[PDB]
Amino acid sequence: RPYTLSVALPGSILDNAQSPELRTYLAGQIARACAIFCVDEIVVFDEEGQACVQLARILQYLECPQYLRKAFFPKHQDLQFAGLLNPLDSPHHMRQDEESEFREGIVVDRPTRPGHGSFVNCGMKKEVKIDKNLEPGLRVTVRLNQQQHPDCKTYHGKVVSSQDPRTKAGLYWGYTVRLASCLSAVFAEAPFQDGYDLTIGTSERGSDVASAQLPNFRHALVVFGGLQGLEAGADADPNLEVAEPSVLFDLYVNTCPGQGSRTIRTEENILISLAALQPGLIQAGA
Amino acid sequence: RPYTLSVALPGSILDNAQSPELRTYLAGQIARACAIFCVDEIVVFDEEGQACVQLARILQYLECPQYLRKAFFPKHQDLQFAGLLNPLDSPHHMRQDEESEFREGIVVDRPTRPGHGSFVNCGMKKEVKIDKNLEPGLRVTVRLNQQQHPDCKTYHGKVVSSQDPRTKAGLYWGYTVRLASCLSAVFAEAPFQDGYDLTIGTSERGSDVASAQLPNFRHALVVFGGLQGLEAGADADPNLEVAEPSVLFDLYVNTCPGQGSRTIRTEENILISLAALQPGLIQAGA
Repeated sequence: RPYTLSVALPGSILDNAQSPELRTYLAGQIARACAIFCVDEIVVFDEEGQACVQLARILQYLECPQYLRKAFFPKHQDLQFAGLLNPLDSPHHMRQDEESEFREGIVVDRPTRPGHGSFVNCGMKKEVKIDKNLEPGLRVTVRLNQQQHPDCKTYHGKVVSSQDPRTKAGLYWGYTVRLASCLSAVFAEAPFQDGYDLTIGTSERGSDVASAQLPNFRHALVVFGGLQGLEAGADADPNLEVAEPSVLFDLYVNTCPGQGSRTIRTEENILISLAALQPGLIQAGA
Repeated sequence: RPYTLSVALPGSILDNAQSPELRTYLAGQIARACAIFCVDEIVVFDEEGQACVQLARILQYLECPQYLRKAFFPKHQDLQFAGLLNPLDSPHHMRQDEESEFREGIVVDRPTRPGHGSFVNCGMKKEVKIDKNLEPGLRVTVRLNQQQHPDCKTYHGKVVSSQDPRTKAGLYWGYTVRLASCLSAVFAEAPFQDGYDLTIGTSERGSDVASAQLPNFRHALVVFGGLQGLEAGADADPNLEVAEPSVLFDLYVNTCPGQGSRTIRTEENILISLAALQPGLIQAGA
């Protein structure tokens, strides 16, 4: 299985926006930054919190394919500016008329005939029929059979792991989103039994990324502070009694030497930092 | 003299914004990207055009220190959303109460006494008096004398090259902005007699930036295409009869291998590309 990369950042960044419209745009900028770099997981953490819930909600809306949005998100006041947004244009976001090996779907909520598998809509012209009888409203990944009876009232396909499009066909297939009550929860509530075997924090107080060597790894995590830096969710977390955030991570880096602004915003810092790291990440995640 | 770096991009990117507010924010994102990376020059070029004039205007507003904005920009409808913007927080943007070796100023438009030098305001509590009698309304760079008669009705300082804060004290001191009628004007209308001795264009069609070696250089230029790529201002320019933009530049790079979005927006692409290049630029510009 290929390496994973997870990004963590505070919900509080949305409090800095200057209008609701831009509050939405900024959440959009995060999603795009993470998608461009093929991030597997985004962790929004409370820097000790509706900022966190809103940010996560937006992130999930944008990851979810369009044909599934009506079904998966009731109208909210967090998605009222959904429109003013940039698409991720990720490999799993396709038109109805686009031929593809795999497609996300939702299982229709119907009885079905006794032996028979579920009905799933993958935004194709016809529902897709499958192998198994699964609990409805649930989101799945379907691999469409290559032979498609030209007359059939449905298409046919098989449900598969959601890792398969990455691992089997090299395709980025979106991120997941995880809420964490604090900075220590970002590490502790990690989705891999494993642990995150490589953690990297960013700071203008850190060491030149040029002079950093990454250890071999399976699950990388990169953590961004707010406007107030990683110090704020570190002081404020009671499980962390430290005089500086350096020690929390395997590496602590400044990813933009000799910046010409006093401050880098975190939607800025995600692009710069992931760029500066991408080679590094690529050669160590072997 | 240290190396220079110039960024070029099309005005037409503003046509893609979805609201005037965001049209302004996006121009803001450009300025910030260029400031973070200490860019010396931004060239906005017409991809054969009010988009270009608006973008340039915004860029110049944001570079100009705040105490000089009233003086240098009449109220326009291009700066009506000036407010909804992010400051560059660049080394030449200081409070009135911030002690600094150098400060930008404007020469007051007054006669003065026959021998005597000009009056300049550098947003200090008192006007600054200088060495020379200069033509008024003109923008200058002032180095304040170290000894400051504590009673004097004015401070005293000397006008200096605007390169001095970079070259002498390592300080980023802003960019200039240049309009170009077409893609060939970006190269031809260059501000260095010299030429730009290193040109780099960006494309997902280009070669991995990992595998690129930069030649020694003095004046680098990096060029971004629109939504439609560099092809559009290349076909449309009549001085350029080529089947592909590769050949226009010394290097043609893809700066984000295996992206998980079909498209990178150019305010995105500036951050990623300059990051991916920064080391490279640093070691060749010796």
